[PDB]
Amino acid sequence: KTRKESYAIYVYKVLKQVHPDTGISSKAMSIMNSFVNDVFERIAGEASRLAHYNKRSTITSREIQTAVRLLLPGELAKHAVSEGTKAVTKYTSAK
Amino acid sequence: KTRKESYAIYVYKVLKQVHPDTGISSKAMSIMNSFVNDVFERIAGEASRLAHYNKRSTITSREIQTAVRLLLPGELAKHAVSEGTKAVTKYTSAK
Amino acid sequence: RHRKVLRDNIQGITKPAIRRLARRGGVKRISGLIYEETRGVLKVFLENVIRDAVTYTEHAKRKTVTAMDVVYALKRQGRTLYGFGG
Amino acid sequence: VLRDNIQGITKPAIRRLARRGGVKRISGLIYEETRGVLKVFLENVIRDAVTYTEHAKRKTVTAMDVVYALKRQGRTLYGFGG
Amino acid sequence: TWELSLYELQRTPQEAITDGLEIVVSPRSLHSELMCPICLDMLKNTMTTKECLHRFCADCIITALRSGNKECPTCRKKLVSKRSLRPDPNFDALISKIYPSGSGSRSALKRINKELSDLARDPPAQCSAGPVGDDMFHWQATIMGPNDSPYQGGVFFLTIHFPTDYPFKPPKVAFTTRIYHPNINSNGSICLDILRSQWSPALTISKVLLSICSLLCDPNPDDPLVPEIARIYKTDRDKYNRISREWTQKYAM
Amino acid sequence: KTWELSLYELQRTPQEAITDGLEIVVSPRSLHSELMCPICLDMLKNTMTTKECLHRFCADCIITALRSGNKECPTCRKKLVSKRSLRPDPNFDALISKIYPSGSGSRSALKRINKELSDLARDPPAQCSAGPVGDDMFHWQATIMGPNDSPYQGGVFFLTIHFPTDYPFKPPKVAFTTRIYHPNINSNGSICLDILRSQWSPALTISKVLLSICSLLCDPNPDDPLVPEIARIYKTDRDKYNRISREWTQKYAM
Amino acid sequence: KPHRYRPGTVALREIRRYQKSTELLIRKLPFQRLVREIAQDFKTDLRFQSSAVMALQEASEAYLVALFEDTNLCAIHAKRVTIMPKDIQLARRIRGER
Amino acid sequence: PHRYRPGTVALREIRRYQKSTELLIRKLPFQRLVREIAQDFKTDLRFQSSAVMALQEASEAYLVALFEDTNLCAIHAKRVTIMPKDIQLARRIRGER
Amino acid sequence: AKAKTRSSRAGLQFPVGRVHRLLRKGNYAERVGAGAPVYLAAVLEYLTAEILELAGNAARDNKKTRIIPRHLQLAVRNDEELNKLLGRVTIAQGGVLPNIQSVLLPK
Amino acid sequence: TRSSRAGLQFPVGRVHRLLRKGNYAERVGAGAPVYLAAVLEYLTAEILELAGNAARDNKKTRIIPRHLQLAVRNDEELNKLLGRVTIAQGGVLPNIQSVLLPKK
Amino acid sequence: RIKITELNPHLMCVLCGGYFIDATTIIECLHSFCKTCIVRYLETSKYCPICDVQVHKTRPLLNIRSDKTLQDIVYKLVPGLFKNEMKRRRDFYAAHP
Amino acid sequence: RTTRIKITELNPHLMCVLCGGYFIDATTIIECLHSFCKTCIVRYLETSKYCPICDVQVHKTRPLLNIRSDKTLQDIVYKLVPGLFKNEMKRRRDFYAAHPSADAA
DNA sequence: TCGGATGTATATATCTGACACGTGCCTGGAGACTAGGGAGTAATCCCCTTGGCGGTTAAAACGCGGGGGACAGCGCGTACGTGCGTTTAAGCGGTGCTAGAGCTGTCTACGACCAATTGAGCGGCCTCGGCACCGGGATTCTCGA
DNA sequence: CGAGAATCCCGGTGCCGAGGCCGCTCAATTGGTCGTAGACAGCTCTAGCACCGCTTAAACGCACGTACGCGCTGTCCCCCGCGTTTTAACCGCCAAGGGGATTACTCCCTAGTCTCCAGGCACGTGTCAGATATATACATCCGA
Ligand SMILES: [Zn+2]
Ligand SMILES: [Zn+2]
Ligand SMILES: [Zn+2]
Ligand SMILES: [Zn+2]
Ligand SMILES: [Zn+2]
Ligand SMILES: [Zn+2]
Ligand SMILES: [Zn+2]
Ligand SMILES: [Zn+2]
Repeated sequence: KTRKESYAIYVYKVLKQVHPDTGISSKAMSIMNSFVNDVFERIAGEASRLAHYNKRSTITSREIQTAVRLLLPGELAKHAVSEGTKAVTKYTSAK
Repeated sequence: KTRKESYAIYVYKVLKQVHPDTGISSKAMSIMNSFVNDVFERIAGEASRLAHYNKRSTITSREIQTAVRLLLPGELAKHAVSEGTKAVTKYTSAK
Repeated sequence: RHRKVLRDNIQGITKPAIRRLARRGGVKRISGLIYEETRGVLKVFLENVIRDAVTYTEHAKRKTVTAMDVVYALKRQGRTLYGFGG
Repeated sequence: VLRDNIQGITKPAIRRLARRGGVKRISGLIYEETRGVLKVFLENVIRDAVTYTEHAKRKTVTAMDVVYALKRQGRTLYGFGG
Repeated sequence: TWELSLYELQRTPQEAITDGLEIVVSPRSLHSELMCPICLDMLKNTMTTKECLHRFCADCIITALRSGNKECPTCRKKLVSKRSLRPDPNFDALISKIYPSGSGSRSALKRINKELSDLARDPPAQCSAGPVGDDMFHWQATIMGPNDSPYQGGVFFLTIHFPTDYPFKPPKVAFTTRIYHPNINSNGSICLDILRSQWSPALTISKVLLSICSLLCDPNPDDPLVPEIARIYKTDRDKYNRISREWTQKYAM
Repeated sequence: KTWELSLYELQRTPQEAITDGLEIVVSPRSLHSELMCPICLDMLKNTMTTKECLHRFCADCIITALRSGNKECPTCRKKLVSKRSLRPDPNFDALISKIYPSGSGSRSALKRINKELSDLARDPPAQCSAGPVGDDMFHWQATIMGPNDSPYQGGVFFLTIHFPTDYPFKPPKVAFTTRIYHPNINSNGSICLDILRSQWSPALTISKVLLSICSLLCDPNPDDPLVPEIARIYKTDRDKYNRISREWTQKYAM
Repeated sequence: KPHRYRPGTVALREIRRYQKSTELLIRKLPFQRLVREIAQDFKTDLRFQSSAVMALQEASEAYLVALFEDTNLCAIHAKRVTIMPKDIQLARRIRGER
Repeated sequence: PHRYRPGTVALREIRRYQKSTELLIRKLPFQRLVREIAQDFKTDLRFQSSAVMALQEASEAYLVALFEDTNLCAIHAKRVTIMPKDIQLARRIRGER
Repeated sequence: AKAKTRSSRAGLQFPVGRVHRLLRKGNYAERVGAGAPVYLAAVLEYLTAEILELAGNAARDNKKTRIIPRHLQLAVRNDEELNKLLGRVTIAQGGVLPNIQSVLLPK
Repeated sequence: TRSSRAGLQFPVGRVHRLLRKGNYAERVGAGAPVYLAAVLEYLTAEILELAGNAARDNKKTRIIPRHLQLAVRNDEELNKLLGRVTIAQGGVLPNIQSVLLPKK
Repeated sequence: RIKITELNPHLMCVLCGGYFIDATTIIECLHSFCKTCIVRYLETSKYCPICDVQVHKTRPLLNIRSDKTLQDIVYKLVPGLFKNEMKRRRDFYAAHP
Repeated sequence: RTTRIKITELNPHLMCVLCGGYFIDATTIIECLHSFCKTCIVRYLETSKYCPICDVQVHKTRPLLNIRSDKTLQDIVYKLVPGLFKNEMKRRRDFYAAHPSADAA
């Protein structure tokens, strides 16, 4: 059948978290999916270029953070870095 | 020192090919270098995305050619393609 | 063994259609020389996009241009499109 | 802390830029506007440049940082590297 | 700048009152300090603007930024999103401490009545407004001509219609009294930026009427409704004052 | 479309080649316009042909024409983005080599001036003239009279022509020094002619310029005039201009 | 005798009408024919996915509307309420397409 | 005495500065401006001469590119003098605000 | 040995392991840190939430309990930062912002 | 060398090495760096040619960045290729609008 | 009527250990301090003395603003605080030029 | 000065490779600058999309988009070859001398 | 100055289908592990950024006469909007035909990879000629009559 | 026509950066095993293409007319040009030393790999969100 992966269930979970009594259309679902994919490619790309610029062969959380600082504008970047740091810290603690 | 390299000698050679009695300054040479590197990264990048889009893990001369067809506009593409198809032919006449 | 050559379909884009697009664009009054210009611009845009798309198609050794080819073509022109994949 | 320095972009300099841009007559409220635009531009570039400098853990802003910033901003610059 | 003064450099701390002291409070005391300028009621889920430190209710400021300009409702400064704000725990906890009752509904009608009380308690200068009868959405206003402007003792009548999405949409304010003015229509329509484009959800009828009086004091010949009047006001000044005083002594007095 | 063969074309018989060894006589002006470079006014050399319009030029000529000026065809104004929009034509080179074995490796810029001078003296345009004041060929004096059916009918108008160093890649500076009351003709001497400013092509000659001015005298262009005072003079319209220009210019010429 | 709006009301009504809608404006089949006509110069006997044509139309109409906004701005900038080819050409020029 | 018509020597200035390739903005105060702006991101910064030169090249290029579009916006409104609204329109269509 | 997901340990919803895999086999680098996937997943999840929130608001405004592309468009094009982020992005079936110039308004 | 075997001046080997790193793909074709170096050599040749002519027109023998700018901006294809590219010490093409020319 | 012994920490400065004298809050965290307190505090550390959140990258003074809305509450709640402050201020400025 | 040369020496530059005769209504493919008779190359491009001589692809889909009427060349072959124009015109007149349809051809 | 003809905002019955959740399933993610190695980090050579005389002079400021141009007012005129009648074809679906995308198993030619090893290419030194510099004078646009 | 700069042109000269040689380091070349991606014939079936009468929405055509593009024009005014005066960028350049480059080296961290298994997707199914439509009431535009 060749299953094709997607971010549907995840963005759905997020939707239930932020808005428990709202729904989502298939079109808007695909749009959100394409969005997350695009941002992923952007951040990962900039992080890759960051690793290559400094003669490094490893993309750490630092490259990702810097990439987010470069891509996302203003408060969006601030909250993004905040959530990222929170997540990597909570992950670091809980083995 | 770390032996910082460039496309200096090659650009100079081609310059003396197209114009025997014509020189070039340092700044202009650096600019030509930046051009070569830019076009390199662009073609190689588009070729990489090409290979990735078709689930193929190899960048052959085909991906490069298609990348050129996508990047270089008009006649600039055509001739270039020829100059490619020519070269890769001669390389297969002595290998 | 089936061929068909299409001609003068640029006139398919009608005057009231361009008018509607202009309305959505926020235009109150429209000149007469606007429509042909619009047809030309649309023709060029489609020329470029479809050219790149077909390039992607031929690179994939396919005789059918898919939606992803259009998406890639638009993306490489700096016009990313959500809602069709990618 | 540095001074205002936005007035460093003097009137005849902006006039020169307009001349090279092909401008015959210049208004009076053009200069301040130009200073503002240039301020925003330089802010946007230097921000990313300093970001690149910090990620490299350097206290000195290199030319390559500027080049990378401009390139990712969509204004590739030849004659410095990259 | 932030250069400390001669006293600030050696300022002595004020010791906190440790002894048991009870302080009687009133709803009119910390009224203006704890009132959301949008809904004109007690603060709830206090959100504070980062750039100007202005307190709003969460629902109020969100609905304001979603259904209007991206400015601060109080000082009109750039406010691109809720991320340009920050929740205020200390403030909200203070309010919930002093006022255990809390807040209620945030209907448009409730805020209209809040404006009614806000007018009855402290009336504006040479301005007034009140309901025509039982309906609270159909108001009538009265604006007396200011001293400086050539409309002395005019006492002009106005009509006010509140929309359902008040205050997130400006109320239809028009004139019922004939007045010779470049910014005022021959029917009664008013050319005021805060009544159309630059409306703020933190504005009240009082501030609007005051803006109209200020408009009478200094007309705006830039973008008028009646062109010839503006032309007369720009070219001459005697004819403008004369005709204005005539229309004032005929259609107003 | 536009390639559908007609009744004759669908069954036309081949024109058999003359195989018997007979010689052909050709004067050095027989294949002139067919083998002449529109730019340097001389025989073709290293022939380049435009892909869009099939127009022949010299290599260096058309390349330099592209680099310095509009990116269009000097002959038919059709656009070509660069030197890649034209392919080399070895056939013309071979034909020329067989017919005229004299490439003459010396072109521009005085030579084109002289050739254009011969082309000027051979057959001048309608009621016009142009020729160097002295020994210097870069400074010409052109005499243009009054064309028939025009408010300037009758009289004489002298003007000076300054040929640039990079001529004909840059338009010649034409200055009208006879004080004529014309919309596009400034009182100082400058002429607001589009083909002499931005719409200049290396395939243009002094003949075509003076002819353009000759046609300009009859029907001027009030769209972009040099002086705004005459803009209303043609709003009179064509009734008060024949009594104001024929008494200020024609009366000061004839 | 009959009822006629002043020339300007219906236009604004249309503007309010279509700025709220999201569905495509250009007819489907003619646009498809245009797409295939333009495509027949790159590859013979081309087959098109419906989603591909739809994507092309979405991007096309989006582009045209976006251009119409800037064009309108150019028209208003010259103290006019009517869009003219000069406006479109200026927009294209500044955007860096012409 | 000796005078020139308003718009002549200005045009000559256009023709003169379009031929040249040297930088226009004064170097030192521009550098001072750069160092002034950079202090809001990282304290005590050092700059390569090539970095400041790059910033100046990019800045002058950006401004001289903007002034063209501005000039076009001025001519489009049947004017020969550039105005703030022309810059605003230019940057608007450019897609910056 | 009682296995748990990396997303659960990071307190996220977006798949950490999947992001890590995509980074590895996405031709971005020879090696990738252990903080990169959790950080990236965190950022993606945050942006997702931030968009879905405003989209839910715009959906509530139109009296609809299901977010459509129009709501996403209304959410993004009003948020200046989100708009700058998706400036070169065209949202399908999203339409445009209702905006009429003051000059075109009736006299 | 592979450059000599392909009749190229640009380094096929260096291009191949650069394609190996930089994280473009897993494995790289054997004819790919030849083709790429060929394209780079072509573009370099074209630009250096046009700029050489530009240098000739300016009575110079050494090519300055100004000549590169003149060469690039006078070619619609090259200009499109370098649309978002700023050439240092290149200046702008001479251009004065028609309505700016002196009148009256 | 409520005991003031409970409303203290909402009006207590954690730098001087007293009531807010000319309140000044940090933008990024809304944590309130005294002006005379927090101005000379940020002469060393560019971080918050409570939540340890970075006030600003280089210049923290750009991210602090005077909270008159809060200071008014402090003055209206605490009996004879404004009078005391004014009295001490005048008494100090009495023996100085 | 007057030069004279054998016409057979000039024939290879004036003859069509498709019909073996002189160029009539010369038409040139532009991707390689190759000339043929109009009818010859038009009929040929319905059988092949590549050049008859150098096998270079005329066009990827529609070859007719890359052919142009070469007037100057036709003028050359009309001036060099004596009485060719008169003969061709005679053919055109004699053909429509019995067929009354479509004059402009 | 205002009430009636348009058509937009609004309300609610009602059938339709796509959103949404349950399920068997299968593969990708998790867990325990070793060891090569990129990266951390203290150490150290030394390039290049930074400060600051003071002395110059071209460049930047300030001011003033005034001429070209921004801009508000007005009017001849036509191009475009509004609305209804005629007419073109888009949109509908019903559906058979099959091109060709998609997946699978098999055979096999491609390229990374370790290794041996020599020159291609960069850091670096030096004579020299392109070119910036320089000043007398050719001369060509400009402004007034 | 004629005065007056001001760009261009021409012969001379001081200067430094372009170009060629050379020491030599290290990366490209030569050559062979082998895991494996890629070529490819083979095969299931989704989905694109042609078909084709029909209700009708919509494009089209056209007459009437008024808001609006456009040329014309008088008047306030604001940049232009230019001499004088004020100001600091520019330059030579020795000198303190931050700090970027490079190097020697211990080691934490991630690729690599076999296994267990549940998170994730394709599939199936019931119904509520919303499209739908008759039907209100409503805000809004405009002439006698
Ligand atoms: Zn509130
Ligand atoms: Zn505020
Ligand atoms: Zn041509
Ligand atoms: Zn020639
Ligand atoms: Zn804090
Ligand atoms: Zn304190
Ligand atoms: Zn033939
Ligand atoms: Zn051929």
